[PDB]
Amino acid sequence: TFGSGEADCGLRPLFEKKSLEDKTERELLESYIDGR
Amino acid sequence: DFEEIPEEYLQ
Amino acid sequence: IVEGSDAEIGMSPWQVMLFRKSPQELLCGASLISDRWVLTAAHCLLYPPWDKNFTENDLLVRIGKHSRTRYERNIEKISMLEKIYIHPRYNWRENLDRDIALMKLKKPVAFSDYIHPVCLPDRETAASLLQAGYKGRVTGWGNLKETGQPSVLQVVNLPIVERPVCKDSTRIRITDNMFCAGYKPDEGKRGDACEGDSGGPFVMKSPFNNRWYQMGIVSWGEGCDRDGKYGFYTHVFRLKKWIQKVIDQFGE
Ligand code: NA
Ligand SMILES: [Zn+2]
Ligand SMILES: [Zn+2]
Repeated sequence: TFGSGEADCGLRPLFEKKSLEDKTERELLESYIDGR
Repeated sequence: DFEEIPEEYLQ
Repeated sequence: IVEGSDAEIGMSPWQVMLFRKSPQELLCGASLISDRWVLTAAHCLLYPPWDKNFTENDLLVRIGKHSRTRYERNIEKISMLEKIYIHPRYNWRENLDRDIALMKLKKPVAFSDYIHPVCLPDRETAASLLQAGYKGRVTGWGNLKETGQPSVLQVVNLPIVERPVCKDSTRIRITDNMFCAGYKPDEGKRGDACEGDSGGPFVMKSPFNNRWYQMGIVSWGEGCDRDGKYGFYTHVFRLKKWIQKVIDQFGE
């Protein structure tokens, strides 16, 4: 809704919330000169 | 091409 | 989406579909930011050059979809609009500068595994993620080629392009309220948004707090995936105060 979202915004019930990655996110994180 | 949606959503 | 692949279930829970009642056709894409506000590109709703001017009553918002043409019983939710707000300085006469619009829904939607909003970036996050080379993702039920429609939601991850390179790719005035993304002809990678995707989100995953933020909106382009061209998006952070205002002036 506003800054940084809504509170429970941005975390997906079937991925982040379960600690599951979707097949191409790696690609993004790697482009930010790699994230861990 | 789309499928009919439940009349109630048009009204 | 040209040269993009099918998405997964629960991949883009914020992705919305704007439907027209009659004819019942896909119009544009949008995203959910709170349980009552959807965000899209203003030209999806108003474009005088082609006599487009939709109002509440002519649209429907389908959330939780995956398939394009089917009424996914028990998975998607359909809401009506209460109000549509366009940016008062949307420039349709020249370069779609400030291509942003807010839609208030009649009643709040409940979230699920398939419905969840996306976050809106704050100054620090914009500053750290809107850099050239960083890839972002775009989704939609748009055309698959310039000239061929998908059955499922498509995705594509594109790099952000250096403003000057964006600028030298066209004769249209790029403002600071727009950014462009895509691969250089030399990168031998393709992809782009196309007709049917406008209004949808461009999100990035924050490697600091694992959250997805919507950095842009599909706005315009010169064709779909032409080598040498890039797609332009609306800069959500630069128009965020606007967003705030109408939301804390007309609801939440
Ligand atoms: Na291109
Ligand atoms: Zn468009
Ligand atoms: Zn076009």
